[PDB]
Amino acid sequence: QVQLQQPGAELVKPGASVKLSCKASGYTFTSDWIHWVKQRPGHGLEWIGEIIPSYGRANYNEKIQKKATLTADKSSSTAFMQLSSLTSEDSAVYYCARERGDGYFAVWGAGTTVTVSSAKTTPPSVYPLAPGSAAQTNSMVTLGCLVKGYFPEPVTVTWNSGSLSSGVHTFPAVLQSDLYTLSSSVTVPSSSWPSETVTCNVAHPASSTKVDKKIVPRD
Amino acid sequence: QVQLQQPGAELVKPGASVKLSCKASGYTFTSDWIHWVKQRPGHGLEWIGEIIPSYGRANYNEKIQKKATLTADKSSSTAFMQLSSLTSEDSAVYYCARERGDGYFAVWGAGTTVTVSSAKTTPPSVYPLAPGSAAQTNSMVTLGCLVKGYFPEPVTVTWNSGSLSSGVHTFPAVLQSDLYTLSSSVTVPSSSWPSETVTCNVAHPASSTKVDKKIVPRD
Amino acid sequence: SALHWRAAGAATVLLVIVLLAGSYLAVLAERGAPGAQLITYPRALWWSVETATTVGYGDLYPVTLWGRCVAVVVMVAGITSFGLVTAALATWFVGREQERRGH
Amino acid sequence: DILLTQSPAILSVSPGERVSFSCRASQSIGTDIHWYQQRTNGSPRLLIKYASESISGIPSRFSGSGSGTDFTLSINSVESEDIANYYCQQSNRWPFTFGSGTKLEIKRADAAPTVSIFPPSSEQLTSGGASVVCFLNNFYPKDINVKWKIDGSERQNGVLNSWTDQDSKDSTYSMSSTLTLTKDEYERHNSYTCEATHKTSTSPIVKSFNRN
Ligand SMILES: CCCCCCCCCO
Repeated sequence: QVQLQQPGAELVKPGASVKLSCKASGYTFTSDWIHWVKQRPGHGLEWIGEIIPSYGRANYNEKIQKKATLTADKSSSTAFMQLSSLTSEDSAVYYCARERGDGYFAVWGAGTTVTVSSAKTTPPSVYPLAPGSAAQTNSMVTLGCLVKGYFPEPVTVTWNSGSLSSGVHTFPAVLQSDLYTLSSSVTVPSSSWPSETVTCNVAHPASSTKVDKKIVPRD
Repeated sequence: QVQLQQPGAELVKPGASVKLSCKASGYTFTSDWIHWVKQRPGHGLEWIGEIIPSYGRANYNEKIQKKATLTADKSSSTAFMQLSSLTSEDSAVYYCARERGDGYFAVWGAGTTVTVSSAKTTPPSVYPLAPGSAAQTNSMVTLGCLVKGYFPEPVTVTWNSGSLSSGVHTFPAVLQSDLYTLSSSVTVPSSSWPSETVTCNVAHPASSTKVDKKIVPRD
Repeated sequence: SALHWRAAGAATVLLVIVLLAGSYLAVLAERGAPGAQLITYPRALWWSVETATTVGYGDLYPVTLWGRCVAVVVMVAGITSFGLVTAALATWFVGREQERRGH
Repeated sequence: DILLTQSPAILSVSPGERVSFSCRASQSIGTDIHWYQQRTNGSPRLLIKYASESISGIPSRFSGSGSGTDFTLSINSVESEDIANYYCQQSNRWPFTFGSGTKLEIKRADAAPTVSIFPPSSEQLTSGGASVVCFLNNFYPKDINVKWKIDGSERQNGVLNSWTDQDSKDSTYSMSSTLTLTKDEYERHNSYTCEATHKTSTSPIVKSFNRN
């Protein structure tokens, strides 16, 4: 089971602050340390700090401006990271990781995408992408779904609730007018569609929404 | 007496495996370690691993892909190296060496030439090389023997069972049509031949053959 | 049985406890100090033993005030414990010799 | 603080060949180095601990070696799923630090792109919006150009492209090109075409559809 659970996203206005959470499961020892790592888009991994829940002591990276404050709730087995007075420089994915006191990060959380912006939260519009009536098909057919007008990042797109994974490409989002737009494509044997249903599932954590869109041939 | 005895050659088909042996003599101590070293043609010496027969523990070079497994038979004082799933990259001379636990290799085996190929084993044809009737001679006369159509390497050529060593050159083999060919030449005082017999001895370990060819003047 | 044997036993148990607690506390004290190496538990336990025996190879050692205070406790616990065992052995030899002399 | 240098930043290898990643520490750190793999959009994953110790669940083609200041992560016979970023991390001295990472790229055989064009959906139109989407999938090399034409005339306005990273499933690349027009604009035209030019063919691959 998932050892470290982190919320998918957090939108923060410049100057404001936010509290990230990391819920732990599995074996828990007095020698366990919870670490936080920052990763800006396109950049590497940067160590932020660590905390030992059994004692509550935290240490921080001295090479960077201190924006975080770590705490931990022993009863709910949850570690927290308070980021304060953020700027666009603070926009990034923040991961929590567990170390058994022996130096390496055995397990990592999924990461929380933090966006520092003044813009407002906007769920995405999901449109189907079925081929036209003139499109000739071969052994395979390609379908997809258009996800546009959402903010902030990210969105998670799956096909058939995740059961359909092979032959799937989800393109990087593009920003325009304070809104993101991306597409996902899936290729299945031409013989299986529309005989076997194909649906795209779109989750947008920042707006706590998850919608489905079945892809059916154009009438 | 020879401290470490290793077979001269081993032919292995790609993908297959082979077990090399190294029989030890002389003083044997509980602190002795048997090492294996690999040397590709024209290349340097590469450490493969080591084993301590008194305990049976083996260690291997972590910088290279593990192709070997070392074992040892305390009763027959023999160390073994199992090379598995070989490719042409594994063709080379493999030496075993003995270290008394003090860091240096006091004695080395003769080495086993391992050839990884699909070709078949072929013993060599040995032809004599005597000068023609028009060849004028000086203080010395040069003779030789042609060793061709053999596979795989190597062959060991000696003159007069090794008693004749000075004035001998054995040329590097040349590969053509999956078969090797080389020549060896010997120079002796013109006055001693054919008065004193001159014979070339050719050993081809891969085919367990060793033939002799006397060099006599052309009729 | 006798007080010395009991005391030696207790000292050994006390030492093991100090070794474990010292290892845990050393790591807690040293993380946060740039350059410190006594920062993972397995090697910290090894450090506690070579400190308690006074061997001190120098492969690992504390650089902070609290890590050093922890070190002193481990040192004193080791020296005292081993010393107590020596005192127990002496008592045993003294008693046996008195018997041997018929005293 | 210990500096970990990973060079080169990008390593290109042919499928099935052995590859080695380098990590150099600014001072001697014994074997206190660990390696992580991070695929596109994924979380880091522990591969090797303490320079050469294998981890349960990690393919056997992964191994590590080295001690002191120079370390190596090697992959025997690299395959598509190995495409990812690799990082080293040290735990010898406080604080723990990470290397800058090295990306693995695979040189596979050339592949022509599969082009698919899609008309705007009814749902989108109902909102006064019309987006025509074109997919250029599973091609190699990554170099490619897309051109839009409306009723035979080239169109460059309102076009947004997006390229994926090398696919960890087949080492190919894919790209999407989206032409967004107002419902009204979309209505005053008949044919829309997407043309792809790729090294694999002197002639462009074209796909079109008529609004009617
Ligand atoms: C007897 C010495 C105890 C020292 C405890 C150190 C705790 C350090 C915490 O930061």
